[PDB]
Amino acid sequence: MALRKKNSLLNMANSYVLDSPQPSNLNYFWNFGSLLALCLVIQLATGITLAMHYTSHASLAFDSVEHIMRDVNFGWFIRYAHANTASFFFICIYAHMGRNIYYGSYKTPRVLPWSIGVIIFLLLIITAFMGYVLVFGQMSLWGATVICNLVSAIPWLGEDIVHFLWGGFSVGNPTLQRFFALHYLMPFVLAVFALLHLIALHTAGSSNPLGITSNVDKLSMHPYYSFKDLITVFAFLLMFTLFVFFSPDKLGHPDNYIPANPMVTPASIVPEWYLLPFYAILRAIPDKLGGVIAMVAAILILLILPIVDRSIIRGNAFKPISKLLFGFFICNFLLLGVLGQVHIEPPFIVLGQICTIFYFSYFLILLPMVSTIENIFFYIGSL
Amino acid sequence: MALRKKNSLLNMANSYVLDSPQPSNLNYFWNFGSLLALCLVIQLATGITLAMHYTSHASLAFDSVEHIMRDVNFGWFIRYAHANTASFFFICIYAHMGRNIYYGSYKTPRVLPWSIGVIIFLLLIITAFMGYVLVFGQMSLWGATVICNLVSAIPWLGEDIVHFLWGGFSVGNPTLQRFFALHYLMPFVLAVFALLHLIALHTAGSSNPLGITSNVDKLSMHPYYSFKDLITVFAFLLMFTLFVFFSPDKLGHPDNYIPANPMVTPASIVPEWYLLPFYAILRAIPDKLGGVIAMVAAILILLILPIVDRSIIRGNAFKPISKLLFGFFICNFLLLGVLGQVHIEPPFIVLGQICTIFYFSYFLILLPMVSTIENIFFYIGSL
Amino acid sequence: YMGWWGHMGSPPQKGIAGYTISPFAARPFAGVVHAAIFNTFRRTKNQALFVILPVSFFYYVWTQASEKNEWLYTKAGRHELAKAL
Amino acid sequence: ATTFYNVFVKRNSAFVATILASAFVFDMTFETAIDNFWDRINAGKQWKDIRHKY
Amino acid sequence: MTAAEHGLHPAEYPWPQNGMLSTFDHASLRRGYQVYKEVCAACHSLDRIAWRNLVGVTHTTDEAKAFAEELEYDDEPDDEGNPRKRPGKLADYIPGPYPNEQAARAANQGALPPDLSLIAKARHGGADYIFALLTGYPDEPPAGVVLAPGMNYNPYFPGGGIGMARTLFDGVVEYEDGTPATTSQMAKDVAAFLTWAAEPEHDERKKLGLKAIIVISAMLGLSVYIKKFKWSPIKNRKFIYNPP
Amino acid sequence: MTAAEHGLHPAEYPWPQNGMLSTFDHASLRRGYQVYKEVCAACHSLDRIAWRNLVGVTHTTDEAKAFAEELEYDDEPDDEGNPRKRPGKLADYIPGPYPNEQAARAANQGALPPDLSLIAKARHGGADYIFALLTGYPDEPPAGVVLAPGMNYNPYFPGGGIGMARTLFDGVVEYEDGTPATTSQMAKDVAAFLTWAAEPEHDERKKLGLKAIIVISAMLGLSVYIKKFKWSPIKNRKFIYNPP
Ligand code: HEC
Ligand code: HEC
Ligand code: HEM
Ligand code: HEM
Ligand code: HEM
Ligand code: HEM
Ligand SMILES: CCCCCC[C@H]1C(=O)O[C@H](C)[C@H](NC(=O)c2cccc(NC=O)c2O)C(=O)O[C@@H](C)[C@@H]1OC(=O)CC(C)C
Ligand SMILES: O=C1C(O)=C([C@H]2CC[C@@H](c3ccc(Cl)cc3)CC2)C(=O)c2ccccc21
Repeated sequence: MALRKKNSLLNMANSYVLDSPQPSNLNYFWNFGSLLALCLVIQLATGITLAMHYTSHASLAFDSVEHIMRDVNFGWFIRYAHANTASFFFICIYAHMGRNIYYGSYKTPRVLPWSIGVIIFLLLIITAFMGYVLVFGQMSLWGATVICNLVSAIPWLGEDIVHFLWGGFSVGNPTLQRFFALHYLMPFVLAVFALLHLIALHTAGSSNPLGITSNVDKLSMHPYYSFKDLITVFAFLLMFTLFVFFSPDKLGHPDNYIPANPMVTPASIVPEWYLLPFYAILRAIPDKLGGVIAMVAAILILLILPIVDRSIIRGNAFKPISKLLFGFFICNFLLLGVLGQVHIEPPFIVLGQICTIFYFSYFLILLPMVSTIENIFFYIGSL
Repeated sequence: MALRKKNSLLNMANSYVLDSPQPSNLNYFWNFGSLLALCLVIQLATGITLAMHYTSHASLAFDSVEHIMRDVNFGWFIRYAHANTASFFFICIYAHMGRNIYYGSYKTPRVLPWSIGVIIFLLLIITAFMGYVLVFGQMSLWGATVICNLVSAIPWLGEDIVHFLWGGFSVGNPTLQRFFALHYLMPFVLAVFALLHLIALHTAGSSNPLGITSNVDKLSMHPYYSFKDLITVFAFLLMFTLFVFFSPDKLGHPDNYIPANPMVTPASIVPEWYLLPFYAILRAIPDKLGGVIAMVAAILILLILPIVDRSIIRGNAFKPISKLLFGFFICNFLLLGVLGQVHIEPPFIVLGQICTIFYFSYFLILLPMVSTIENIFFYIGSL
Repeated sequence: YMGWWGHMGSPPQKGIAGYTISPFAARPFAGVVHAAIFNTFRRTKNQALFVILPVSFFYYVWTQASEKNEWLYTKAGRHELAKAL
Repeated sequence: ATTFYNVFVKRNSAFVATILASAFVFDMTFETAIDNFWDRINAGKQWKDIRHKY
Repeated sequence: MTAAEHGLHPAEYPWPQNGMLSTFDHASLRRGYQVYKEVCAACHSLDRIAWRNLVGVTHTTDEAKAFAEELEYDDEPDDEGNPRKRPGKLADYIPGPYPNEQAARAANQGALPPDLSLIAKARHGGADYIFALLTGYPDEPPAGVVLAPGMNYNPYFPGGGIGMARTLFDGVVEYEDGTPATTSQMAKDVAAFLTWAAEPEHDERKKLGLKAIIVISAMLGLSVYIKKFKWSPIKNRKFIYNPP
Repeated sequence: MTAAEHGLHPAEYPWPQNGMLSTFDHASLRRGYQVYKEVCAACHSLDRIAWRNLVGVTHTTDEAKAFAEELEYDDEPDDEGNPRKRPGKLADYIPGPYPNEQAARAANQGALPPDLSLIAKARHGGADYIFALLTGYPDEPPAGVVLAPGMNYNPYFPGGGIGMARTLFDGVVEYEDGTPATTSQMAKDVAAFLTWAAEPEHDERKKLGLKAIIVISAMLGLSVYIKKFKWSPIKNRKFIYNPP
């Protein structure tokens, strides 16, 4: 028996990256999983490297980031790589969640990797945010204020929790140092959860774009998907290179190159491109608690897809009506993204509310209804 | 079938902490594994907490540790708990490696967990050391100088490596910030390796104090060893409490409460109690490269126990001669520890050399010889 | 639900003969021109409406909203803005 | 052509040695080639081009 | 918002550094430093730039040492522990006009002139915004604009009313290379210089990106050949089914 | 090493705080502060102690506010950005006698008087070392000792020659509680005060440790009962073997 199978440690690696039996027909949207793995590796490498140069003290943090840009050899690269990969991480993770929603990867028997995934998505948001704050530019400080005040929504104890998370009466040095600690930590927690959702997936194996069983026709993970994943690694690095080397600040907010001034917040508050959809959700709802609940619920509601999709068929390849509904849902999520960065003015206030209702009605109304009707259309239509 | 067995994630936990079949006769020396796990958990909790308060910049590091002691609520506890648990971690890890050497846990089929363990031991040394440096007291700065110069032993490139590790011409701010990054990181790497050596062990199962197979008589990890491990948890916490609350500085060096002054090295240089054995080894050897090699070899030589123990019998319970040899080896390792902290003076210079030779001769001469002779004595003696 | 090599959990297969040739024996880019043009056109045409319909609708909606917003903050749009607030 | 396969490709030791020696040559020549190219497209712009005045 | 509140968006000027393979024009950088030194440095600091940063960009080692050596910086105290000054060295930072924010505001009718080391990255538009702003003071404010006291009308600045007056006028600087110092020329030079200040790695970054684009393109092409090659057995697989 | 080179090891004095359940004597801390303030503060800083740290340890809020308010500390610059001083507040740190190391050395014939905030933790012996040192200057150096210039013989200090002269003499302080201010009394008080300075959490720490020792003892006792209880089926297991 082959060493790779005999030896307990190798056997675990083997089962994940070499002999792992995968469906033979996964398309390029199955490549985001490995890109997110690559982003996670880049982020750890550049992140730990920035941590060797960055100073968490509020009096020095912004300056240490300038020192990284200016004085550290290749510091510019490491910094921009870290910042840009955080954007690519979100492109890839929305792509990956997109793929999963379109192909019904959330349905049995994969509800567990899906649900662990939803937590990875929340942790990524908190990691990337905590990392945003470490620059301690204007947006950084204000972002900190808002995120740490989302717990004020929680009644009674809320206000005290806020002060406890700031370690002060305002965002200041204490907050910045604890964000550094946690921003360093959170990615390792995220890598644990990323691993766990794979372990949960390993019981069912990957879904495939047809949504049928692949038990009839499996391919070893290597060499087929190893070499397939290189294509996207290099395509990703091409896009990475164009941002990192040619336009490192395209995805950034100018205001973060202003040091944090707790006395003013910029007139143009617009968070990271990837938080924009939920930020528009938060703006839409005119209640404090309401706004917060809705924003969190916009992520947590993904947890109910396993229930509300009533289809007897896995995924959307074969469901014209569901594909159209999914197209409108995705475009609405992009519209929310767009509305996140306009000014809070007519007519976009009402529009943002309509998009927020449409976002939630996909999970609560439309998906359950459409999936029910298409079940019936398949049965009647094929008699 | 029970959920704990059905569900893939629970099944992995189950296999480690609940259904794991253990020999029924493990004695209290099998408890160090879980104490090291508890130390590792304490260190992560207190460590991440100190990281929320500590500032890695050399101009602020020592002062941030004083701020932790003085201003942070319970900062004194968190700091002393972190510092003292680092000492307890080494008591437990020497105890654990002691147990393994005495009961022949390094022999087949457990050479892999043993060898991974030897790497955990090296990582612990590097972790705890990098952690020592972060205080940036007098011993911290000198410690940093010494360890980064162990690479100066490596010829040619060696000296350039030293500069690269320091990020400067001397230990200074750059060094301290990079030690902070790596000291935060190293424990997570160490928890991976700790996990891996358990996964490697899970093929053979725990050894037992008789060194016979336990396949005949197994006991579930819980409740039996869970409750057995609580006794040592509470005994450990009693010892922890006596140090942390009553004598928090007994295990420390006063000189680390002097801020780092690169112009002067304390006349009384003596490292952490746990590095003392290898420090005495380094002092013993007069050559630069010799001294370094010997010191590293004192750890790496444990890797050859699987080869040089020629016994047909696993462990020392039944080998009077081996037990005596092991007693002298352990006492010699403690003598090296003691000689690590006397002044470099007659007659301890010669004594330290003799102890160093005895340390190595255990692995290279005595163990192979004694183990051979006892094989013969068992066979002849029982005929 | 999925096993491993040897016991993958396929319903028993019988009567399928599968043939392939060596990667070295095959032209990896055989018929690439045909595929790149005709096959991609086929696949694009078949999926086009699923992209075009929501993109065109939400681009229309955005366009209308952005044009109204622009107009409200002109001098001509003073009165309509005063009503909106 | 068989000969070239037999020498540089058949043994993996030889193939990897050839790839790393080619990477060495490529790395050195690519650096030099881009340096010259970069200087030609940004001619008269860079410090090396105005340095002579001082 | 109204156009006023946003500021007019600056024109996109064809800077030498726009373009994937284009460096800064270093001659322009040098000229722009001279504008900073002789106009802007009166009010604006450039705190993140050290003398050494000009070396081999705009100035030789010797010219930059000469600039540093003209200034006095805080030394370590003498042997009696009395404070001392020393002449500047290349590692010293270019010193600001004002000791603190309050002194800056006092000299500027309450307004604080920002540090310019990062201003090209800190404003939408970057170089174009700086050039548009410096050159964009109309002789007369558009009829109907009421400026707050000590504000000057500049359409590019959000709100329209900027605390910085027009400062570039034809021949306020005498360039050492004989270039006609027109308002536009000085604004272009100083805008370029400030953009360099914000992103000094720019030149290296784009060159390494060029090398990366080439290598990564080739690797992407090859990776696709290799993927297709390895996958061809699966793509080319054919089945014959005989129902049993 | 020679005894000389090590220093004589200090006697173990029975401090009030020695003993697992013993706090500092706060009356002694207060007296010791008065010794620090009137003798040691001439040369030694206590930089890590703020006025607020004395509050509810040695002094009331009001007394410590009075001590802070007597001093001037650097304020934020005024509105013209000119430097200002303010009266001290409780969050301010007790200020040092010297502006820097060099000024400290200048006043002390080259020797640097260390900061005393940590000195009780920074020397083997702690309180005992401070008490032994302050009281341990013999009238005459042991015959044969050659002191370096500006050194004083003190056996407790390693090397024997300390740059600090004897400073406590009967009645250099007049205690406000009427305690006779003998050399030994002042040394004990100031040693206690400095030990508090080094570890101000001492009192809380030992109290929580007492609670922890009690809880952890009980849990250890119970955990052993529970372990024995759960293991009793295995310990009590009996076998009957009938060879087949
Ligand atoms: C004597 C005063 C003074 C001079 C000379 C001066 N500035 Fe300013 N500048 C200011 C003040 C005050 C502001 C702040 C205006 C405000 O925020 O209202 C400012 C603002 C700016 C801003 C940013 C405006 C913004 O978007 O916040 C830039 C860019 C700028 N100056 C560049 C320059 C350049 C380039 C020069 C000369 C080449 C220059 N300044 C000369 C006083 C001056
Ligand atoms: C006018 C000077 C002066 C006065 C008054 C003074 N000291 Fe010192 N002290 C020094 C100098 C100088 C040293 C450094 C001696 C050396 O390192 O050679 C020193 C050293 C010490 C040391 C540590 C010696 C060591 O181990 O490094 C302690 C503790 C100390 N002083 C405490 C006190 C206390 C307590 C008082 C008064 C209650 C006091 N000093 C009064 C000048 C003074
Ligand atoms: C750090 C982030 C993540 C990484 C590195 C990661 C990685 C992967 C990988 C490698 C796979 C298997 C290959 C693939 O299908 O692409 C996978 C599958 C999956 N991931 Fe993720 N993932 C991450 C985040 C998420 C998130 C946020 C979700 C869900 C919200 C998710 C849900 C899933 C699901 C459901 C599958 C099974 C899909 C299937 O193969 O049909 N993952 N992931
Ligand atoms: C998922 C993994 C990670 C994500 C998504 C992430 C995201 C980010 C983001 C968005 C920033 C703001 C960057 C900027 O605009 O400058 C940042 C900064 C930072 N990150 Fe991370 N990060 C990750 C992992 C890590 C890790 C593992 C470390 C290890 C310490 C780290 C260290 C830092 C540091 C030191 C900064 C501040 C310096 C800077 O802004 O560049 N990051 N991170
Ligand atoms: C972070 C440090 C470590 C932790 C948390 C850890 C934990 C454990 C645990 C829980 C076990 C199983 C129960 C036990 O026998 O005590 C174990 C077994 C073992 N450990 Fe460790 N260990 C660590 C370090 C080491 C080191 C440094 C070595 C070897 C040099 C080592 C070698 C072994 C071996 C050989 C076994 C199998 C012994 C047997 O049960 O017979 N471990 N360890
Ligand atoms: C095996 C795990 C660890 C060991 C053995 C270890 C050991 C140590 C040691 C010996 C020190 C010197 C303590 C002192 O004398 O003050 C220290 C300091 C420190 N450790 Fe750790 N540590 C561990 C894990 C961690 C982790 C996970 C963090 C997370 C950041 C951390 C953060 C710190 C910090 C911030 C300091 C400096 C502040 C201080 O000295 O207390 N440690 N560590
Ligand atoms: C929770 C899911 C992840 C699985 C790992 C969790 C831990 C785990 O496996 O626990 C077990 C309880 C294990 N003890 C034993 O095997 C054991 C076996 C025989 C006898 C005794 N005692 C005798 O009287 C034992 O104590 C233990 O202490 O090992 C820790 C180190 C593990 O943590 C890790 O590796 C991760 C990290 C925290 C180090
Ligand atoms: O007002 C906001 C705001 O609302 C967010 C938002 C958007 C995304 C939110 C979020 C989305 C999803 C989850 Cl699961 C949790 C939080 C977090 C807060 C920001 O990031 C921000 C940054 C800088 C200045 C202001 C702001």
